[PDB]
Amino acid sequence: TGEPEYVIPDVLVRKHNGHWTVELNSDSIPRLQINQHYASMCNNARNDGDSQF
Amino acid sequence: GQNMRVAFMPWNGYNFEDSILVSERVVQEDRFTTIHIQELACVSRDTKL
Amino acid sequence: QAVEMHESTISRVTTQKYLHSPRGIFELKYFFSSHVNTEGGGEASSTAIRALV
DNA sequence: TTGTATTTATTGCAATTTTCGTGCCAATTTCTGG
DNA sequence: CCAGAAATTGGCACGAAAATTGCAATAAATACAA
Repeated sequence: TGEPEYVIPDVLVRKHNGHWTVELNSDSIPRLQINQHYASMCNNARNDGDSQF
Repeated sequence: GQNMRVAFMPWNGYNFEDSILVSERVVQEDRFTTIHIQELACVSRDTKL
Repeated sequence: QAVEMHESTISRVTTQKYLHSPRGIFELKYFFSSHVNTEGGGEASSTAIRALV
């Protein structure tokens, strides 16, 4: 009983058009963003504490 | 299908309620024998070990 | 020297990173090895010598 | 015309530890002539 | 067949080289006020 364990690669190396090419694994590359809704209220009209925060 | 020599009559209750009585000569001549093909697959993968 | 960085950065980057190649999955640190001298002035990697043994 | 507060742009040096190859030699296994 | 001799192996050592980790806050370009 039991199944083998695997590992997700971070870098992929292939041979395209006779040349060895290297790329990152798009299925595991970390990424982030900026919340536009929260960042749209950075104005001096509101309280200064909110602005500095 | 196949061309079958048929008669319309009751035979001792063996064609009761849409039952069909078939001769042994039909079986011996392989007139309704069929071929079935099945596929199986084995996959060898790469592990960390 | 090839990428114009410090070997500390190269050491940190290649830690616990995996690469997928047609030959299999290899840790990025698998490609660094010692060597033993070869007649003719060349060098032979210890990985190649282990495979030959 | 300039002097200054603000926003991007900075992913290396230097100890310290760990690993490398190869020699010395005792314990262990194998070979050979009388 | 036997006992001496030769070959094998791996533990410890030693110098050197390679890899790992601690350090924690600045420097320069840009826009604005007299």
